[PDB]
Amino acid sequence: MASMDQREILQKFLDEAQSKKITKEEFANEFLKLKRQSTKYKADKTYPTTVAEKPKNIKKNRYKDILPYDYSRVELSLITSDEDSSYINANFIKGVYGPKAYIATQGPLSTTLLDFWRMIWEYSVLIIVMACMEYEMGKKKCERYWAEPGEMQLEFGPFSVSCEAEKRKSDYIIRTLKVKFNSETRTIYQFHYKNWPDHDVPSSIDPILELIWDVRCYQEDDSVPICIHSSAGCGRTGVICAIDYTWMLLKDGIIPENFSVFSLIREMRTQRPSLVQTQEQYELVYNAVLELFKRQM
Amino acid sequence: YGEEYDDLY
Repeated sequence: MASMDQREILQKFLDEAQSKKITKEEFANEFLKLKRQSTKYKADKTYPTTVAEKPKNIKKNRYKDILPYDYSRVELSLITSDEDSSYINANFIKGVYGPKAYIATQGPLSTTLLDFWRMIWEYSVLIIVMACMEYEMGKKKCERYWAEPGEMQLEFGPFSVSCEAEKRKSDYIIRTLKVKFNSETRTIYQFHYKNWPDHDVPSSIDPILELIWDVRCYQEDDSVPICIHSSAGCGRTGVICAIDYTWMLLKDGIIPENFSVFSLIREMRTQRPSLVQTQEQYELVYNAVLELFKRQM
Repeated sequence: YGEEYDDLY
């Protein structure tokens, strides 16, 4: 009944932050609860992945253990090939004000480059954020779906992608793409993040903040979904949403008196599986959110 | 390709 002001709520958060950064295995135990909730959701078959488990879709899933929930999967309606199904390993992640703020998805496969672009198109996606390298752990983790300077135009079904510009920056690149489809030409902005903040090194978290701030300089609102992907579309994909989300609350003076990263992630994992893969990412989210709050003083 | 994103990677 007696509401407290934003700042004060940040101070409550900051005050705690101190002891928590100490509380033994606090983060470990915290994250261990996330896995638990998932295990219970899978035991009760609460969130079906039937569509993604159909035979014809197996070739469209990069990892067998990462399957999009049915009720929150991005359905592909745009038909261009007598062989275009509706499936795609991706989910809608709700935003601070409503559904479809994000499209957490995997790195497209050679066999899903078409479906990828259908999606981006059908939902007028303006921003695409790639949070990974094409090559990691000695192997390929994402297929080429964008176009690079002086490289003409790659073709996926009826889509034409050419790279008009490519503003390289500190830790990421901004490819200004032009996609053609049935006489229509749209501009998509891809934010390729090759590096990843250093778990315990507070200084290394700044680059990731720069990205979202940059990303948000291109699309302040939530009119259209923001596509965010990694190899699997769970871990790093999940770190970006949460921080952007939290940041969105902070940018509008609406951080719930009882805000917590654990709860924000808990809720996100109900929309997309394995969102925020490990303890390290969990902690990164927490540390990054903390840095933001400190910056509000 | 399908090979556990969790199983290490």
